[PDB]
Amino acid sequence: RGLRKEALEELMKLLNMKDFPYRIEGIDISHLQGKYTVASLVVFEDGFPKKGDYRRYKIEQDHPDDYESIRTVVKRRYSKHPLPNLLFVDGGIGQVNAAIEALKEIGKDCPVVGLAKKEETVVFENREIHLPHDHPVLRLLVQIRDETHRFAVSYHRKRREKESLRSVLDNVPGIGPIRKKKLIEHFGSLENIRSASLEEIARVIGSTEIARRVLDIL
Repeated sequence: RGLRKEALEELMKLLNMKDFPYRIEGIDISHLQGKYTVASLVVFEDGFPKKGDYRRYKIEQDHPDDYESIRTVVKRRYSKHPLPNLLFVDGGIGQVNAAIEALKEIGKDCPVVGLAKKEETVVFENREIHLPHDHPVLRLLVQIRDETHRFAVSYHRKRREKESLRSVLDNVPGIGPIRKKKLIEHFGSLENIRSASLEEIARVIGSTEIARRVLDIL
């Protein structure tokens, strides 16, 4: 799954970009209360994710300040890395403008586009553009947003997956803490254990009888 060349052309036209959006970078801002904001940065090159170029930025602050976080991210990254042809920010006029002013703060300029927080409305050049549902440019920006979100959500993936696995295993009668922990450490996630054979599960815990119950509950 990538961004269709024809939709990229349509985006180009909408934003009056003179340059084809060959590199698009997108930012999610997600705050961990009392700790730091994690900014997650994705990269599309020629419409496809370039996963090796993905990065995060951490902005230490007890309370959220998404405008400062975007500013900080833009300044940190683009003082070191080349600008993309287009920057996407997951949020509305304020977040887009925060990025633009940060770029100005370091002498830089590139087009910045947003989608207003979950309200599929395009944000560009201090304006909202309200497109019909299913407009191709809307669909394309949502795909970029979905990828920024997917990358953001993956920050806590290993811990979350173990917790979700543990929650299911808590419902297997007779399992016990030691064998529950063995399964969690061995498998890591529900997706992985759901692909295992009875025999693998039985080997991990030393009981085929309990392994059958784990299969029943899965």
